[PDB]
Amino acid sequence: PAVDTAEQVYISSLALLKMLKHGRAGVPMEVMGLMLGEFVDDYTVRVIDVFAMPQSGTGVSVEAVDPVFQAKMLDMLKQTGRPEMVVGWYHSHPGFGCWLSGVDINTQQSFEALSERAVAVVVDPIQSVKGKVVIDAFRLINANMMVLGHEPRQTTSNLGHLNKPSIQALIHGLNRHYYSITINYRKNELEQKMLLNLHKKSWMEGLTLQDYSEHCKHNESVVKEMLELAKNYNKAVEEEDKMTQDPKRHLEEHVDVLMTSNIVQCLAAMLDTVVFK
Amino acid sequence: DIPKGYMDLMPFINKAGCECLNESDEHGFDNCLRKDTTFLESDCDEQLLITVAFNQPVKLYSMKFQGPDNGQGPKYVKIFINLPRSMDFEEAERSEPTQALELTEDDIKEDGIVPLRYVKFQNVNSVTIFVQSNQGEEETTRISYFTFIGTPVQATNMNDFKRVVGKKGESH
Amino acid sequence: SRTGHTHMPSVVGVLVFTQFWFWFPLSHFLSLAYTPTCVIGLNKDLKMPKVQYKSNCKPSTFAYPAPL
Amino acid sequence: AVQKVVVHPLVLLSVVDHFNRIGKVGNQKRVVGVLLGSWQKKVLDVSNSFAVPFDEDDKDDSVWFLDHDYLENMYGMFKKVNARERIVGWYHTGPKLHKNDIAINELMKRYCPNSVLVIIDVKPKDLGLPTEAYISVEEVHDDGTPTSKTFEHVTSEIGAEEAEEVGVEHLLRDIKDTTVGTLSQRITNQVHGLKGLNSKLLDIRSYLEKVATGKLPINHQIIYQLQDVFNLLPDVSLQEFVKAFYLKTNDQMVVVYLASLIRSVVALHNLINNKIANRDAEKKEGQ
Amino acid sequence: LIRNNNTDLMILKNTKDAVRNSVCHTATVIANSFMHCGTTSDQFLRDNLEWLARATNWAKFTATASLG
Ligand SMILES: [Zn+2]
Repeated sequence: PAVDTAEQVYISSLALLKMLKHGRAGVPMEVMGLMLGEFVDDYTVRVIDVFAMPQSGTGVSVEAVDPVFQAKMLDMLKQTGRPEMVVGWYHSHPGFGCWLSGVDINTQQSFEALSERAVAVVVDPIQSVKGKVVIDAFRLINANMMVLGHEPRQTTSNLGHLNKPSIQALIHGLNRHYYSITINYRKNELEQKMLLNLHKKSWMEGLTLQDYSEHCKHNESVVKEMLELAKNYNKAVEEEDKMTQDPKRHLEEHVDVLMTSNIVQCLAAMLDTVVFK
Repeated sequence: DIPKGYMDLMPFINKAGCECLNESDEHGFDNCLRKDTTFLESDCDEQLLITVAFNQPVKLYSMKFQGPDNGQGPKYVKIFINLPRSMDFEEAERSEPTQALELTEDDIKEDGIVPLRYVKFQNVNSVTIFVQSNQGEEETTRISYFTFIGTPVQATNMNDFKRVVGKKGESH
Repeated sequence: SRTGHTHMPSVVGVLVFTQFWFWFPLSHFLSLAYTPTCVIGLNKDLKMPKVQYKSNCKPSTFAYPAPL
Repeated sequence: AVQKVVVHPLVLLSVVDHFNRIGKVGNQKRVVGVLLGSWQKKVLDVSNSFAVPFDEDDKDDSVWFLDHDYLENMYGMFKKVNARERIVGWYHTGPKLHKNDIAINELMKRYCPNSVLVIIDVKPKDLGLPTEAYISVEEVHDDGTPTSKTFEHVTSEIGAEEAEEVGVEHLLRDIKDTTVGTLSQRITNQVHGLKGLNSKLLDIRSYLEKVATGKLPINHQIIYQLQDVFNLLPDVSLQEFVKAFYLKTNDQMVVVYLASLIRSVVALHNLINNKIANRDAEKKEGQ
Repeated sequence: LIRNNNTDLMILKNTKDAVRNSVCHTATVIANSFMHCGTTSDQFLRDNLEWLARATNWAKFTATASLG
């Protein structure tokens, strides 16, 4: 048997948010938790929920699982509507990359022995600057796999080569002791709307005018800067036409900003004059 | 009967969770699980609500839920799965089933096997079966046999978590 | 085909072949889109007679690529 | 009391997930849970939640079994996980209140005297926030109308820590809206603002019609706020406002006109550059 | 196609020599399949059976379908 290079760990929206929150809720200590999910068949690992684990001093190791805690919370989740498995464990690496180091391989070996499909997800919450989420999923390579003359994981689809690995992980052996399974976040149509509500602008913000004093100051400043750019532009056009750009591009961006601001505020003003009387 | 690869889900049923609401004390739940002609009777009305629980999630291919052939047999079988709480004969009459079988005498007979929509039963821990109507119309309903045919889903049985490698002191 | 009719085996094969990005084994389906460029003469009783047709173009314009 | 309740995207997604994971296996309508968060002045910050088993009879409307033992154990576990978060109320995913709500709030007031019920509407509407927050108040009414234990609104908002913005941004990057004012987007924003104003005015009119015809009692607070709104309506026919409006409209349109002239000159310059490039190419090709 | 099977196996021999990965192994299996399509001549597979042993799992599928 082999693990295809199309396997994906579909991390749900709730799981991703919980992971990032727990990472920056305990940086620069490391944090750990379980990933309740579902092994669909052989190419899918669905991480439906994640599962914080109390900080226990011994970093993140096998002794940091606290069997009483996990058992009791799994029972309680079962009776509240989560009859889910334990597909792997996530554990943050606060700022020093997304890979594994020794104890991680030992712990993931424990999880695999429990069930040989459990992934291990690593999140770097400091490097997760807004606009880039650094999460990577991993699983081990059998000692009799790369030494017996077999590639770590077969390849039947062109899917597994659309993401390039990072040198940070290469150094620690992204391809000598463990894989890298793709993520492929799974978003419903309701979660996306509920999240859009985060920055959704109110009708008030749509229909509210801009402080006229500040608007006039902005008009004046932009028109002056545009005058300077226009003098430079005259000089540039004369010089280029004589001897045979930055002024033109800056002038274009500034004209854009002035026109958008003025038209928007003027139309808002008329709309209000009609709507509120 | 049993296509290769699928096995009867008797061994994975734990009595810790099995129950059957509205059952006559004369004929108990143990009757439906012997393959003998020992039956289960309805107590008050022409309705019944069985519930079976499995140790590890299982996949259900077919059901052998059959009764006698004297007009006292299940007619409308509503199957729900994975119920957080034991339900009542009032929710059983409106809740949308995961399956809505309407048995016929052919299925009722000893050689009748009713196949379910396999896809909706890919992870089953608890099954509640509501018999809403009898084959004809009898104040008491009777069930002669009931067993599921399917496959078990590989279990990640926590509490088995142990050090398979290394010392007992590494932290990170 | 050689008469303007859409060739169902060919279209189907090319589609399933393009679906190799997801499953390599399907790449074989392109075999369905291989029409032999042939002009086969048959005699009255559907037997194959020994004859030679003549082109009107340099052989190098339509000859096999040279054996490497 | 508490004026503001800022809910978090994790709370919202958790509620959605609870509703889905129970509705899939049954049909319960409501799903009920506890909210965990922290105070800062009179500004509640709901930053987590968890389901608590619930079951009620939709006929009797006074028989329900919110499970306080489960609540306590679950809160113990989350207290171990993170301690700067104490129970700050509850939530239920029902589009409207229910008779039980006051009794459930009385139950939860054991664990938080200042309880905030956030009715997180799973169904995605297109005009309002999905959270509406309430707090229980019993007090002798000033107008002498008989007093009963009923809810009072507490302003609600959605805000996020940076650790959650990094997630929401990534999840929504596919269908995101540029965080900059493109003129089309701004005109769209104003149209949506008019949509919303119309919706709110229709709501007010429907309520006033119901009040007038008598199907509802009169709420002096609502009448106060409405007549204050009318009080605040402005006047536009006033001369020294029409003068000022014309003055600033003209100033804005001078800026617009200068912008347009600059754009025209730049466009002509680019056209000349391209015509010269093509002329050179044609001449070189000819020679 | 049998009669006019004027194929050059030297190109495939060079490709095989250049094969290192299993992607390329199955790629060359498919390439031989194409090159011989219609031609009931499996000489490239018949004269290299050591090389048709590094394909395991979902590559033996492709090799057998290639005979097809
Ligand atoms: Zn680690």
